[PDB]
This record gives sequence, C-alpha cells and structure tokens, in this order.
Amino acid sequence: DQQKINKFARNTSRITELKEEIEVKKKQLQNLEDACDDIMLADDDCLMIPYQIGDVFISHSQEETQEMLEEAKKNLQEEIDALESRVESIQRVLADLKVQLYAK
Amino acid sequence: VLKKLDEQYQKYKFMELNLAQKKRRLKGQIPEIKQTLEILKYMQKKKESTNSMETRFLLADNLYCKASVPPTDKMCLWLGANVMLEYDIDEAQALLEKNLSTATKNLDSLEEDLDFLRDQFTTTEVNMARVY
Amino acid sequence: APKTDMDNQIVVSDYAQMDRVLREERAYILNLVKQIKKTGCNVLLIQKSILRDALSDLALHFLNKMKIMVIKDIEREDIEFICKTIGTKPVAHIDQFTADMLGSAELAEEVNLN
Amino acid sequence: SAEQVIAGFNRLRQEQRGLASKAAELEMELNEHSLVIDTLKEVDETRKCYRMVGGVLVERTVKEVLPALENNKEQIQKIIETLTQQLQAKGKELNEFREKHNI
Amino acid sequence: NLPQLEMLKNQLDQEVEFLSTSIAQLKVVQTKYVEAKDCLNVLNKSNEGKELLVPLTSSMYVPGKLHDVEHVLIDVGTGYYVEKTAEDAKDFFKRKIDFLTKQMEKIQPALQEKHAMKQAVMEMMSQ
Amino acid sequence: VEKYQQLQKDLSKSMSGRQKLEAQLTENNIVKEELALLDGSNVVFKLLGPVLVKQELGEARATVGKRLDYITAEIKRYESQLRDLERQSEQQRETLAQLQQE
Amino acid sequence: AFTELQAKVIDTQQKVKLADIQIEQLNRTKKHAHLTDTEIMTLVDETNMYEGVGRMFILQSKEAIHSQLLEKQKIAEEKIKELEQKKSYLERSVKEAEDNIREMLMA
Repeated sequence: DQQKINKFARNTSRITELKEEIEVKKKQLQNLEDACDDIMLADDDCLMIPYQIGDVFISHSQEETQEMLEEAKKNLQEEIDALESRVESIQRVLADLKVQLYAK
Repeated sequence: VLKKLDEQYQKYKFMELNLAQKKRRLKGQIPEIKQTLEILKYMQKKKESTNSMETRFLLADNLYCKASVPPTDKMCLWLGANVMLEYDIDEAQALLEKNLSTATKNLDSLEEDLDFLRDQFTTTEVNMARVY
Repeated sequence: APKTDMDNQIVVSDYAQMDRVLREERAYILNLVKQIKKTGCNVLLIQKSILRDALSDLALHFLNKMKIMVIKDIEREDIEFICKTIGTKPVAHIDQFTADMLGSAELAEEVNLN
Repeated sequence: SAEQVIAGFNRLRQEQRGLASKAAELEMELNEHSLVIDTLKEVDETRKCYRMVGGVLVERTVKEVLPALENNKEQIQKIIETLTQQLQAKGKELNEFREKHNI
Repeated sequence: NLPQLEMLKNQLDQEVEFLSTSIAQLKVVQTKYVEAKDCLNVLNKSNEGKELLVPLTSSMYVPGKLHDVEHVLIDVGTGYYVEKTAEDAKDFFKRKIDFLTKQMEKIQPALQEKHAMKQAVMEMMSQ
Repeated sequence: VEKYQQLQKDLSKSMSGRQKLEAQLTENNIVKEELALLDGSNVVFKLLGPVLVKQELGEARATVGKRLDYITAEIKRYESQLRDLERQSEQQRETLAQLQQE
Repeated sequence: AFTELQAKVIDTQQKVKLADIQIEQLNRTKKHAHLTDTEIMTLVDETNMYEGVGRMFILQSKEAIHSQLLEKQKIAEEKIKELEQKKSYLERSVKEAEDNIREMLMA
C-alpha cells in the first residue's frame, strides 16, 4: 500500500471539521443577538427586559439585556478567530502532504 | 494468511466506533458544562443566595409556567448515568467548574489516538479487500 | 435605517436569510439613538418624516425614553433660527453629530400652556 | 421455493437494521457512566442522591444509588459485544439472502 | 418472474415500515402534549410556597417555590412564547393531543395498502 | 459523474429545509388565534434568540407576523431547487455522460 | 385469495396487543410503584421528596404519595380486567384470520 493517503486523508477531514464550527459560532452570536433585535424596537426599558440565564431570567432595562447578551456573544466571537487559526492551519499541511504523495 | 488483517479489521472496527462516541461525548460536554458554570454564575450572587431573580418553570416539553425561583441555597446538577446529587452554592460551583477542565482534556488524547487508530483501521482496511 | 421599500432596513424575503438579516439591522435603531445620548442630548431637533426619509418610532420611542427632549418633525426655518440665533450647530450626519454642535438650552420645555 | 428466499432477506434486512443501532446505544451510556464515575465521583458525594426517569424522581441515600449506576455500565459492557456477534451472523445470511434477489 | 416479485416485495416492505415509522414518533409528540398537560395538573393542584425541581439546563436543575400556576405556555411561532389560562393550555395540549392522533389513523390505512400490494406481488411469485 | 449526485444532494438537501418550517408556519398562526383567544388576560412574550421579550398583543402578532416572516419565506425557497438539480443532473447526464461515450 | 387477508390480520393483531401493554403495564407499574415508597421510607428522615409526572418535581407530603399510589394501584387494578379480556378475546380473531394465509399458501 501507501503510507501517505491515510495521513493525507487526516488533514482533509479536519478541514471542514474545524471549518464548520465557525458557522455555529456565527449563527449563535447571530441568533443570540436576535434577543437584541427584538428588544429595542418593541418593548423598551420602561418595562423590564429579562436576560435568560438557563431556566431563569434576570430582569433589567433595555440596556443590561443588550449587555449580558453581548458577553454571551463576546465569549463566542473569541473562539472564532482562535479556531480559524487552527482551521486555516490544517489545510496547508494537507497541501504539504499533496507534495510528497505524487512521488509515492 | 487471512488471519493477520481480520484481527486488526474487527478490533479497529470496535474501537474506532467506541472512541468516536466518547470523543464526541467529550466534545459536546466542553461548552455545555461551561455554559452551566456561567448560567450558575449569572444566578449565583456569591456569598449570598443564588438565583433570586425571575424564572419560568419547565413543567414538561411543551409548557412553561412563570414563578419566583429563590430556594434554600442549593443547586441540583444533572450528572446523567441515572444519578443526580444535591449541590450547594459552592458545591454546584465545585463540581461544575471541575468538569469543565476534565471534559476539555480527555478529548484530544482520545482524538489523537483515534487519529492513528483510524490510520491503523483504514490502512488495514486496504489490504484485506485485496485477498478477501 | 436608510429606506428602500420600508422605514427600517428590514425587508424579509427569507428566514434562513432573516436570521442572517437579523444581525446587522440591530444597530442603526440603537446607535444613532444612543449616540444622541452618547454625545448626550437634553433636546433633539428632528425635521419631518417627510423632510427626513424615515424616523423609526420604535427607535425614537427608546430615544425619547432615554429622556432626551425630542422634537420630531420640526420645521427647518425654526431650526435655521435655532441654528444661527441660539447656536445649535448643523448636524446632518453622524460625522457632524457631537455634543458641541448641539445648542445648549438653559431651559427647553414642551409647552401645552399659553 | 422462493418464499424463504424473499423472507430470509426481508427477515434479516429488518432485524439487522433494528439491531444495527442497538450495539453502540449502550456504549454511549458506557461513555456517560464512565463520564459520571469520572465527573461525579471526582466531586464529593455527601449529598442526597437522585434516581431520575422522565416522569418521576426518587429521593435516595448517597449509598443506595451506587448499586444502580455501575451495574448498568457493566450490563452495558456485557451485552454490547454479544449482540454485535449476532449482527455479523445476520450480515452473512443477509448477504446470503440478498444475492439471490439481486442475481 | 420470481426475483422480480422478490425485490418489489422487499421495496414495499419499506413502505410498510416507513409509515410505521411516521406513526410511531407521532405518538411521542402526542404524549408530550399529554406530558405537558400532565405536569400542568400536578403543578396547579399542589400548592404555593413549596420546593420544586424544574430543569435549569443540561447538567443542572433550578429549584424553587411554586407560584403563578395559571400562567402557562403553548409552544407556538418560531419558539414564540405565549401565556394562557391553565385550563386554556390543557385544551390546547389536548387539541394538540387530538391533532396528532388522527394522522395515526391516517397513516395506518395507507400503511395497509403497502402490505397487500406487497403480498399481491408475492402472491404471483409463490403461486 | 458527481454532477448528478451533488445536484441530487442539492436536490435532497433543501427539500427538507423548505418543508421544515411549515410547523412553525402553523405555530405562527396558532399564536395569532391564541392572541385572539385572549383579550390580554395572559401576557405573551417571544423566544427567538435567548432572552425573554415582553410583547404587546399588537407587537405580538407583529412579532409572530415577523415570526411568520421568520418562517413563510424559507418554505418558499426550494421548488426551483428540486427541478434543475434533478434536471441539470439529467442534463449532466446529457453532457458528462455524453462526454463519456465519444 | 390473498387480497383480503392482509387487512383482517393486522387490524385484530393491533387490537389484542393494545390490551396487552394496557394490562401488563398496570401490573408492572403497580409492581414498580411498590418500590418508590420503600425507597423513600428507607431513609430515617428526609426533608426533600419530590413528585412529578414529568421534568417538574415539586415538594409534596410523603402522605400524599401513598394515596396518590392508592387509587393509581386501585385503578391499575380495575383496568386490567377487560384489558385482559380485550387481550384474551381479540387474540382469537387475528390468528383465525391468519390461519388460512400460510397453510393455503404452503399448499
């Protein structure tokens, strides 16, 4: 056989494995702030705006909801550029394996 | 002889199927337990009562009911495996902060071994289809 | 947010896109509104919803509720007399919107009296 | 005749499909129990312990839950290998009874 | 003649089980409108001011004392929230119990033609 | 050639994404009746995105109308994605499979 | 003829096995209902005993459980009768319709 292909297939599998994870990181931060989309248009801070935490809520103004959400967004955006470091890293070593397979 | 590869073929079939399950079980657990740290920490007022704030009871799948949360100061934490323990304000934090570290570590080693495992599986998988 | 077929920037032709449209339409209603009280404002002169493309009330309500004094749909020639005579300097833009180009009204009151 | 030919494949297509997902279903509970014995036993147990199903919750002593937990994980480890042995036997006669149809 | 009626018997047995698959999960969701209706009784019935366990999230529960038994949810919209009367919910639960039960009796007759046509395909083969 | 199947995938993939939201399409009209079956007796909120948002009954059917706008259109998307991706598949049968014979 | 056979056998098959899981669950529930009362009362004393039909579990008296397991084990004791009878009798019409299927096919 060849020893390259099974290792050649490892980087390819970890490409989209790691690459897709940024999507659900976006979509959450995307949908997590839909909670902000809804709140300032309708239902301003004259009432209470609860920020869901698990099964329970923290009721506060228009502002703190767009804050405590932002930190749920903030922690999620950091792994985006932290993961894309490893995402964009796994594709080139694949191309590095693309070099030495043509000989064997 | 046909006897050499099929031993690897059957074992690499059982272990690759087993490890990827716990590799995925350790995968989903890393954010989940951590989110429960923060959910707890949102709810925790430290050196005080946790979760004195608003709540909506979860009765079942299709239903919520509004209420007021504050209990005696404890938090029940879902272990799985047909077991749950009571946990206090810190005792919830004690287990919960702890499982974030454990579930995070055991993946990559289980992954990296699975990496060479399926490198052993598929490499053996090529030579077996040759003869039989 | 600037108009095409609506007052807001929301025009929903897809939900898979609407979640994707959800993301960036959240700002303009928040920011410029908050920018009013970010620079801080006790008052706001606003020309008419006909004189200015669209004025989000859902934004202007929160903008009101920030306890700025909003005159929505105010005539320009008074604004002119406001700009020059009492010194409320021209803001046509966020680049131009500061606490300084705001006039400072020793008192400003909506008056149903007289 | 052709009756068991059409039956055998159909029999072994249905049950091997049904027993295809039953092998590793416990192995995740194995992972879940191996997780809990790692995660739960790592934190202290002085605490009132719960056996929960969907409908009802049972109040239990910290000691009484132990015989329920690990015996399941062992009941898991035992019958995952035997049912898998029974799957490979089905796969042979399934393919045996599949080829007579696809001939 | 024999194999051609073999594979078509094989294919129509999927039509058997696929409708058998579409009915089965339909009873679960039926019963979780029951289970929601079920939990709304025990809630409403009990009391105010006694401890609970309702799930906080994965890995945790959130305890507390029961109040506002009448404020309820009927899952709607995209996940949009509503409150109703506790008796309004039980009916909507039951209405959503009433709905799914009919598709069951809708699937089973269509599930029957998949057997007989399959057997009619087998009938010429065997006979 | 995969240009059948990638398209058959593109066929089969969005087939469900279309029909998925018919449930929340139904639910968006269900709340509208639930908004009608109440006079304001019980206050309605909204969950899409985590936090709880108080909603006026007008804002409610505005929201569930938004939430109906958060549904109806993603259902409308697929019907064209059914045809080419079986057809251009068959058209790639009329090109790439024609590319094979020559 | 095999045209009418598939409809008669499946209908009565799902009639009998209904009453079976209907009757047998009632006994097994009752039999399993004896366990939870013994599980809580083994504890010398307990401040938290929760009752629920679902993921909600509320604090209620231990006295309310036995009575809640009284009529439950009583109604599960009442329903079994016809749930055996609907099992025992409706077991007949499925097999009697299934008899001429294979034997006339085997012949």
